[PDB]
Amino acid sequence: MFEARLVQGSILKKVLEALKDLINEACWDISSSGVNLQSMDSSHVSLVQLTLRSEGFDTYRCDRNLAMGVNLTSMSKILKCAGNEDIITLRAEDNADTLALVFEAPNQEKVSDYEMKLMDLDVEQLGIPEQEYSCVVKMPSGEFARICRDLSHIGDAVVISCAKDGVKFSASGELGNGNIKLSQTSNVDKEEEAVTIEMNEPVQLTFALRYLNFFTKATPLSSTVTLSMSADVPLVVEYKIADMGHLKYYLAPKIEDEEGS
Amino acid sequence: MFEARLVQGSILKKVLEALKDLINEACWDISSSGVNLQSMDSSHVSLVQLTLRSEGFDTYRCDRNLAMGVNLTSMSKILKCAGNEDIITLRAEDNADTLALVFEAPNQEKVSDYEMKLMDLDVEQLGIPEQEYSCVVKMPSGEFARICRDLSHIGDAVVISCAKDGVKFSASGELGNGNIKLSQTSNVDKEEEAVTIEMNEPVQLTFALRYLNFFTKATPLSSTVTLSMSADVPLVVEYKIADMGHLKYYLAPKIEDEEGS
Amino acid sequence: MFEARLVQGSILKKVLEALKDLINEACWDISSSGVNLQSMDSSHVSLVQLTLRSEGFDTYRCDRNLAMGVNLTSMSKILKCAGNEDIITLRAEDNADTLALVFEAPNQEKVSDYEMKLMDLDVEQLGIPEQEYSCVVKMPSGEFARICRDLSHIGDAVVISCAKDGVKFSASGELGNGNIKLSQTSNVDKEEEAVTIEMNEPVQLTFALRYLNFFTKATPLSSTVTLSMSADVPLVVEYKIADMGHLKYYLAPKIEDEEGS
Amino acid sequence: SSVSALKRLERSQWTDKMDLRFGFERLKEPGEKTGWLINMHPTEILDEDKRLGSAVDYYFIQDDGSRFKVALPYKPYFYIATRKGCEREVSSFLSKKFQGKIAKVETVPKEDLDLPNHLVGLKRNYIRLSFHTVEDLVKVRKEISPAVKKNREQDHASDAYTALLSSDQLDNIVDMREYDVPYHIRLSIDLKIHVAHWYNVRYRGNAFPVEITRRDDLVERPDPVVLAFDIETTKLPLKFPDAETDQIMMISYMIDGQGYLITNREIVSEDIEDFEFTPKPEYEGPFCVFNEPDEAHLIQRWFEHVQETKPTIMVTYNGDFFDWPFVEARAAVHGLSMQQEIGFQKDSQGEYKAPQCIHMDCLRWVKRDSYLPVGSHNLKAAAKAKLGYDPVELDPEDMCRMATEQPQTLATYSVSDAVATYYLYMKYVHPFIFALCTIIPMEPDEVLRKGSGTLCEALLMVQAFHANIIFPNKQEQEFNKLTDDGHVLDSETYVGGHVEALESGVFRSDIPCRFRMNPAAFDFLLQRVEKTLRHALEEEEKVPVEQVTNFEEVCDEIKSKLASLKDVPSRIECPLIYHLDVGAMYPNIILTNRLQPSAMVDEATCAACDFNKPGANCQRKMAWQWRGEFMPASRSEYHRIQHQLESEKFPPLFPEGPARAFHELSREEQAKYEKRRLADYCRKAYKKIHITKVEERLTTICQRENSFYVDTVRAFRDRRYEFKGLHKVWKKKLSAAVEVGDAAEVKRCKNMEVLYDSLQLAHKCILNSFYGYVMRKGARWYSMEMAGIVCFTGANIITQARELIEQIGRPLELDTDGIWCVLPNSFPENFVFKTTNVKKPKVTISYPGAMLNIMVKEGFTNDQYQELAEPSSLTYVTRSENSIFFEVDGPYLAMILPASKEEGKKLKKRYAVFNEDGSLAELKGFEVKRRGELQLIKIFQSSVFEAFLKGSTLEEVYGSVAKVADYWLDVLYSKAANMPDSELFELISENRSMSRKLEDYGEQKSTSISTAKRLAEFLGDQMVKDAGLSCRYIISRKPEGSPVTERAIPLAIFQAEPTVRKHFLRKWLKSSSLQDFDIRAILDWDYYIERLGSAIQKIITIPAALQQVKNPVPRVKHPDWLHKKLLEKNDVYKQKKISELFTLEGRRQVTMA
DNA sequence: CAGCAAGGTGATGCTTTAGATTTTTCAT
DNA sequence: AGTGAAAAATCTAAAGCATCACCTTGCTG
Ligand code: SF4
Ligand SMILES: [Mg+2]
Repeated sequence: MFEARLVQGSILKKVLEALKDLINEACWDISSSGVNLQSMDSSHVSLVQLTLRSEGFDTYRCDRNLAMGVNLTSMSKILKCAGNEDIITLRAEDNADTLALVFEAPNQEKVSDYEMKLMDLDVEQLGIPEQEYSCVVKMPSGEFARICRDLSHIGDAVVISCAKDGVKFSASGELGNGNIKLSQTSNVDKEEEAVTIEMNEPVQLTFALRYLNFFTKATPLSSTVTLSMSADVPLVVEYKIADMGHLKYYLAPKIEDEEGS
Repeated sequence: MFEARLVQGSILKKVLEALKDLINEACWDISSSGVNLQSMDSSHVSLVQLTLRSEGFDTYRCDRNLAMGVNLTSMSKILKCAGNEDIITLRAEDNADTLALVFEAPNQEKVSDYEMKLMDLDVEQLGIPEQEYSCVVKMPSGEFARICRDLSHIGDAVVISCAKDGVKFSASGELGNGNIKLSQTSNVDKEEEAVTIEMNEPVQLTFALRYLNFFTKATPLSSTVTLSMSADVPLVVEYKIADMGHLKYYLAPKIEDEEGS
Repeated sequence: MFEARLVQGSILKKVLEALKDLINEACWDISSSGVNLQSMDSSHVSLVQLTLRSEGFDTYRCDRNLAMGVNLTSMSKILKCAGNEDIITLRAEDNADTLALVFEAPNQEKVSDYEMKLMDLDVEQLGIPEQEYSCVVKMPSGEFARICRDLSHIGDAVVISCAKDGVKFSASGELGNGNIKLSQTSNVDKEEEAVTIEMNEPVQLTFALRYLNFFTKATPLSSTVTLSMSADVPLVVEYKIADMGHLKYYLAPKIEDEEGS
Repeated sequence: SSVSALKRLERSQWTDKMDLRFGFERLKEPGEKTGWLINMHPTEILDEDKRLGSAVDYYFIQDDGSRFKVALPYKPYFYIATRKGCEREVSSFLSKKFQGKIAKVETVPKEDLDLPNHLVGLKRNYIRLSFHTVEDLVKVRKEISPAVKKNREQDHASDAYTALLSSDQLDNIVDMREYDVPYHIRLSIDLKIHVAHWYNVRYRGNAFPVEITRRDDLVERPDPVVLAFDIETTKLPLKFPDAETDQIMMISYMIDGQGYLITNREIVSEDIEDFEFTPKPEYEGPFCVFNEPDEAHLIQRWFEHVQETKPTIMVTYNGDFFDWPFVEARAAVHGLSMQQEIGFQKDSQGEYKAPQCIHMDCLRWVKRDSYLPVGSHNLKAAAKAKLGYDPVELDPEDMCRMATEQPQTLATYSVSDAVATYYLYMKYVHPFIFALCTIIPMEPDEVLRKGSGTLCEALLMVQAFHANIIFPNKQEQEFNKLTDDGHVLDSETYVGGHVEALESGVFRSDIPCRFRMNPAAFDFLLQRVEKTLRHALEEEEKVPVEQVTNFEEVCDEIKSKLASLKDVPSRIECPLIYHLDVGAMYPNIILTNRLQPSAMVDEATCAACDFNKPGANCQRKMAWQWRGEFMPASRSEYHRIQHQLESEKFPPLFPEGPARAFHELSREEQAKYEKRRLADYCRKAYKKIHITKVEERLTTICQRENSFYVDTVRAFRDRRYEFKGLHKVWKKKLSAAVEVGDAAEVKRCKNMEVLYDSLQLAHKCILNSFYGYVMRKGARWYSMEMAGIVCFTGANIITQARELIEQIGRPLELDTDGIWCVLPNSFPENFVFKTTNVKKPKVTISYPGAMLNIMVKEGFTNDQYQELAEPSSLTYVTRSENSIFFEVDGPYLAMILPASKEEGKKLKKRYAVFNEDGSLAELKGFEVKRRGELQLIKIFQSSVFEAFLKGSTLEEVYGSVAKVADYWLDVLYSKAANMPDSELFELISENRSMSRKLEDYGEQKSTSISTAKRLAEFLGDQMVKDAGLSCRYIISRKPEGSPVTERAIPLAIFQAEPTVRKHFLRKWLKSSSLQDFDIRAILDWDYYIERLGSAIQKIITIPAALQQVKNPVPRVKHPDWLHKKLLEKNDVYKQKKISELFTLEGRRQVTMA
């Protein structure tokens, strides 16, 4: 048992559908704040943070801060019952190692259990540094994806520059260099289209085009991506799930030996 | 000289989509009462028969109980051609060796005609009487697909157990299991969402749910499916397709032994 | 200095999407008349002609003729970034070694500058005779795409008949010959969904379906596609563009010799 | 033109004076002399008219120890094909066009192989073109070859056009052949001279040519003067030895068991003395020591030593690659030309031969033809395996340490490799090759260096000239081939033997295994065993049934055994391992079936043979599976696009070259470009371009050819068995002689004994090389149809034996040589027979062997077989033969089968079978040791095999395997806690060989290229520039995310100063946040764990899972398909059908319409 | 005037495959 | 501790297919 209660299950299946590629196996932490997971990819270079608060859910039941060793690939094959509006129920786990997954249709007439055993996954612990970042680019994620997917298949590396007149995505690769620039939006009020760049000093960061291709595969989960950077620090990619969840991409900065400048 | 007219060709499209990947060769047989599908599947584990009766065709005419043996692995490509609402005229002959299909546009602009080649066959036929079944359940087809096809991935075999409380689906596999519980509904207003069960005695049958994954793809035929079963007898999956006829899946269970201890 | 604006980006997206899968190179011809791309594909049995007249662009001017032979697969790979509503622009020099493409959003915020390495190859202008075609037929693009994808499954070639009544597709194969007949649908006020024929004398020509399945990749380019055919004359797919110029797909009809007849 | 003749005559005088200073006195005095031929070389010798003319100088040894030579001149020649009624004109034209270059042109008939109606008496009239000399031969051949090539093309085109419509004068030449045959090959074929025979050379005066004749009655073989030189250079570590800077410090050689070592003083600090080394009493040599201040005096001492010894045979390890070029360059530094003192010369083939001496390479023998594993064909492993002692070995990288401080170790190593190659030569290789060239007509240089295809070529050369058969020329790889369906080809073959392993596990005589058993086959056995034993007595022993007394007793004993076995038709019983190896199916099938490549006709070509009566008796039909990969481009589309490519011109190969039309490009480049454009033409018009087709085809084998191939293999295996019986009787004589203890007769008997062993081994090896000749291309008698027919008929026999052992047990392993089976012990295999014959009183016939013999006699005996009886009246008798003899092996103690990791695909020739006494018996094609392989899995795998035989049941033997597996996983999961670092470091090295500078691969990234770049950035570029280096490396783990190529760190980073090593590993690690520099941590431990895991999956766990036994080791995972089959097998809820579980309505089948 | 079902469309896992690449296998 | 070339087998990225979720739109309560 002990599956977190929420009237909708669109996010609960789509976050795992997006996370299923970068991370094969991970561990889930339940605490009084809510559900959390810090995970590393296969090559152990990038960090993925998912925080979904219990107060961001409907209502909360728990027994203790507990770490659960559930895999993320084969387990993300039973979540296609829970559509965009299916209801979960939550209750404390007494003594069994099995975690269930109950799915309730909106008709409230058919339930379905999903009993999964637990295997021990040992995950390392660390403290992610936090600091004031030079530039944060907040911009809608659908066009971010449809530009990244079309500048990433021609090249292999990307260089981002934070500038007042425009942030530049240099696509360094074999076929050729191409780049996009984004100024400040001043004539659009609606948040679903406008781009803003809260920036203080210019900086250049280098990253992999495949990594930015796979990172932005969670587009239907969110609506606006923010990219946060400072002087040669890892990129922090924020997606916000309404006002109840946040996911962070924390890939390490692959700056070469003074190749940028 | 066989002619079968059909104003709603989508149901013929859907029945011949629903059993393309099941069987190899089509052992149809036409008669005055209707057209029957006495086809033996290649894997030789289950049986399926379609019965298209004369009260659903716009114009139905036969001469005798002629057997048709066209290949069916070559069939759900001609029946992927017409639109969702064309007029289907399926024709055959007593002496000519070419099946004919004629699809008429609803607004009469896109008429299509298909010929065919013929060949003999040699495969057994099963005979099942009309025996009374213990537990009969009425299920909406969409929910039936939602449970069947999505337990087909967690599990390889399914346990259909009927007791006094209700019908349950206990499907197990290589990673975990799924225990679907059903609750009675009585204050229902419309029959496509109504689940009512005829009880005789508690039963329990184990099935290869992979074959039910083949089987459940007939969901968009009839909004209501009836599942009837007893002990040590092929379960029937019956689709009553809009007063056109009915489609029956006789699937053979697997005998129960005391392998628990 | 070459600066070309165009408010709609859809048509100058779809033209090279259709040219992408069939041709792996290009020979751009920027003249005072406009823009031309007269190219051969890998098979050297067909011709492609992209014509974009000068007056279709809102602002377009030239000072001399240029023949710059960049490949075409790379261009259609890089130009997929923007949408079908984005305002496009090409910027070049009189002796540019690398041209630039600007994609400005409707709100004039998402602005691009995409560039690629350029090479040169054999640039030739073959004869393009506008001979009086015997049969010229105009069909909606969706219906023609559906019928070509339809007949691609049955066989690998379609024979087309032009008559007084209309057009007759036919495709033979091991699934049996399937023929589709369309008459003039001049009973509707919408010419986009209607079909129109003009007719001189009946001919019967069979065409190869991999090349038609590559021709009709430009599904969204036009509301109606017209194609013209004559006895031993190459099929001319005249993709009509309402904004500027047109696209021409020339194919030499395949007729088998007396090696088997 | 005169300068070339002057150079050739100077070369001839140099060779003659070299021969006179090596004691080979050219026979000029008249009279008789006895001799024993040792070598053969062509050398131009002037005739009586002071005119240029080629000759070959045979070298003869005499038993008294004095050599000589004899020159014989003859006219080099080939044959050409002429049109009918066009013999005189072409001869007259070519004689008038090259007066002074053609000695004699005339016609001579030779029977060909392909001519229609040829088996009635008509013969093909060829024409000889004989010249004065071999360079005239080369000039005329290169003058005529393009002419005859274009003539063949134009007459093929004209004939094709005429047949399609109906249904430098040089117009009569058709095809010139035997052009690449050497001169001395042609002489040894014509005048019938081989090597290793005794001849009575006669030479009266100088006017008459020398007269030679075989004298084989002197069967004793004299000893030629042999010499085994090997070298060593001043090699600095981690470097290819330089051919210029390095120079010899130490060589040794063995003159007929007498040792001589030559050493320098400027390298060796103190002098060394004579010594004796004896690991086995048969190997010995006293090593005379020569010491000289300078290396010029070293090479002069060797030169004058071999001048005063005159060694006809010299033998070496890797002579043509390392020894001779190095000593030649090193002597050319000091101004002593190698083409003036010893004789050997740089030839056009990259090889080295002397006009008078023999240059031998034991490596090429032990690699090509000793049938030893490819992983250990070096000299040290051959000394360990063949000669059976451990040779003295030393690391070449640190040879300078004991160049001064322990010169005795260096001297021992040099003399040990010298004595090893010498004794390995004289024991096996020397009598083997001389027995080979008793029937092979060439010097030991070529026949040692050629492949088995050329040896079988020489055999068919000899007997084809004997049978008056003109040779076929080597085939032409004719591109743009189209089959009946009209498609272009990429690669086409026959089908090989489908070598499988139908089930896997552990099978021993003590272990009671399952037997699922069909009683019907034993009903046949009960009703047929009398005929089985009758056939076994009348055919295997070739003894009629009237000469046995206890026949009924043993027959009823077999009846009782078979009935007692039959009474329980399903058993758990202890088997015996029974190896049904008929033994080289292919020669036996050619014998039974009479496959001749001359006619081997198909339809519309069989009608030529004029004795094809309606009672078709010569029509041998057999089936085989042709496989081919083709593009879908039919005749019409390919025809269209080839005209399309014909329409324009082509880019010239030369820079700024002129435009060339379609008719003057080379066929290879035009085929390459045509394939390149057709690939990406059909890539976008057919959705598929690589389509395989494996069809069934029937081909007919003519049964009345002149049949040189089947005759050679038949009479040749006949002489094999004759020499085997002669070896048996002479080995009995040898045992008697060594029991008696005499001196000279035991020596003569041992000489004849090793003669007969070398004969029979040569015969056997070339019998199982007749299949290697016909299997692949590069052969004149190359037919695809022999390979297909013989391979599929061998597969057919072996699979019928498989299915007829399946009903009487659990056959075990299926091969293209012979089945391995396990049988119930209730089958009889041996007994004591009582026969009326006094000389042979007992008969031991294995009953399963007898029943397989009788069923192959019933099924696959040639009843269509024909034979000549009298040639003039075309008397063809119809006979029947079957030599397919399933000789069987005794009950073997143990056998282990491995299994693959893929569904459908099954392993090719992998198993292991053990010897009854407790040792090992046989491996095949298996991963015990291989070049470029990690050393951990080899020692693990041998340890598992050798720690195996203890156990009582399947669970017990799998537990004993799990014992050593658990030991190895315990010592490998401990991260090498208490085990030596040097042993592990040598144990986990992986070596890859690179050459050809850096431009061979172009622009690509492999592990060898990555290590080449790693050494390029290590210290310099010159260590990557020089070719022929084997780089050693280990896969690391710390740069995670990079592909497998980037993480292959070499081992030169492990052989430097530690601080700069730390700098290099920080450079190659792309980070500097670490502080430790442990060697054990950087190693990719899990990579080696999963490699050992894949090995033990192939060897143990998956073979266990195909049996009904528990999983052997739980410490390793399993493939997902294996895990799901294991979980699906053990469920009682698995399958219930509908036909037998519920009643079917009846039988009905669909009709027309 | 909006709710809902039907049709069209683009993204995606999966399987097939085509070209490069690697070890074998015999040729000198 | 040769090389040298074919080649059958093996590895990896590109393309074809049917499927799944979503966007758009017309008919009706
Ligand atoms: S099969 Fe008989 S008739 Fe035909 S070629 Fe051979 S021997 Fe002559
Ligand atoms: Mg050597």
